[PDB]
Amino acid sequence: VEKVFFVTSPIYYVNAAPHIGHVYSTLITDVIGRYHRVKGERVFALTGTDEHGQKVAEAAKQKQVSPYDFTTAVAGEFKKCFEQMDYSIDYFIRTTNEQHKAVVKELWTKLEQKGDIYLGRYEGWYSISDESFLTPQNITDGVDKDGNPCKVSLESGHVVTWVSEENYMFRLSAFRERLLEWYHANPGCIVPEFRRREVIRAVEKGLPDLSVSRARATLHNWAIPVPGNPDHCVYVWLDALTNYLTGSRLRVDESGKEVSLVDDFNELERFPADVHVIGKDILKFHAIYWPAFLLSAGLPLPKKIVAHGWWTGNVFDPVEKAEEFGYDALKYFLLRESGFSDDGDYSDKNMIARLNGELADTLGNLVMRCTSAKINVNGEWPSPAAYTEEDESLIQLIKDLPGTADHYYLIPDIQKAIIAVFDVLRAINAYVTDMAPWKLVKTDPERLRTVLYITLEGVRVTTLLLSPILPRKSVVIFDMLGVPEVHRKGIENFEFGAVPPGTRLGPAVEGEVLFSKRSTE
Ligand code: MET
Repeated sequence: VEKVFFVTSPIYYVNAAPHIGHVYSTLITDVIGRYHRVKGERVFALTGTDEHGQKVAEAAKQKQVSPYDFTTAVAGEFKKCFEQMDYSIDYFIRTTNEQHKAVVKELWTKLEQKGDIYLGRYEGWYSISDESFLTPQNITDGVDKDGNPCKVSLESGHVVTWVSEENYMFRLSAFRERLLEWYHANPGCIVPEFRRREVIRAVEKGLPDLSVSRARATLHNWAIPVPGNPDHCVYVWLDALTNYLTGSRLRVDESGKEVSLVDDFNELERFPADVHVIGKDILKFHAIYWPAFLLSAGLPLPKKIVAHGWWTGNVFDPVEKAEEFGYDALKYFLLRESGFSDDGDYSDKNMIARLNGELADTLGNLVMRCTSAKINVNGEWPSPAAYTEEDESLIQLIKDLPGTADHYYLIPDIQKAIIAVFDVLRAINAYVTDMAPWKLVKTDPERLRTVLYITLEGVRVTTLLLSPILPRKSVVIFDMLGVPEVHRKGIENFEFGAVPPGTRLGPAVEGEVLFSKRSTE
């Protein structure tokens, strides 16, 4: 079925400034969105901030300022940071938005009408910092900031406290079998596979019911009132998850401002999300709670949840590192170095090794070679002569690359897509070295035509596929290659030979380098 490809990041708590973790999750969301745009699809990419709850309200109290002002100031910080990181996100959502609250109330009301909400009690541990309910098995002994003995979450290491409250309870226990059916019937719905196995293990053990409201005093009245009961507030996480449904129902003007909430999500053709990007820290909320809420309400479920390895004396500032090494380079590094296990070396030394090694030497040198006046004497795509077997071995690698990369982008596993494209770039370099086109200018012009054509076309296709990762630099490369705009996107242009011979290269500049090398100081 044809619809808008809907890709989301988590909405981030605004208790503190944005940092690398927030940027990384939103980068992944951005890359996925961008790849689907390049394929010619309609996309709606969504990020935002999670502004209610006890965590945020008590952070605003520490700063001695009103939650309203505090949340707006920090959300400002997020917005500015994401603008400066040069994403292409379609909307930024805030849970303090009035339309969002309307949607939270309608959803809540559906759960109640369905019979899946009753008045009960929660008596147990709670992590305010994770806004998470924990069983006694998930807490251990530790210290607080006053050095006194306390209890801490096994999940996150954060301080836990005992909560004994009359709360509205959601009948999560009744969604065990349907969730198990869903995981089993859609074995790609949670990525990577080992996190899918975790979720199934947990749900197999049994599910308790879930507190979805809290007494208003505990939350400092900084939350959404429960419809029909002003003494209770809606659980920050039920509120937070609904943002995906709210975003799917907002009409957004050119300015990026919400101008309307539609009654029915089908009108905008976004819901349910094709991909929810998250950190491992918030797996349970997205793979257990959220689909249970959707199942109760009669709403379609998401298609994929991808959980990366990060957690949503030493600092690594995203913008500070981008000014020094480059936005596109920094974004490449983050996506190249980081798998799903997240055992990443994020040092300056490794960043410089990849910039010099892969971007400068593998990609950059290749672009300069096939565009330089010394090799491409006529500043144009030449017409190839007959191909040798060695020529065709390379052409086949280039031909197969789009189908392979496409699969990786769709898992989604951006690291694997990047490695595959550089696998092909490495081969093109090896081919170029093998053919020494610098010599051929004299020896054999006809042969030089063939080699050059295959190289340009290899650089174009690899670059098209790397354009979601390197949005600005891909444009520079296409400019240099003289690739018309029509050919810079669309699945028609993954095909080998889409740019006809005779196409003229873009103009040159004296100092032009794509990625300049940096010393190993
Ligand atoms: C519905 S996503 C909510 C995520 C939460 N605000 C966090 O920062 O982990």
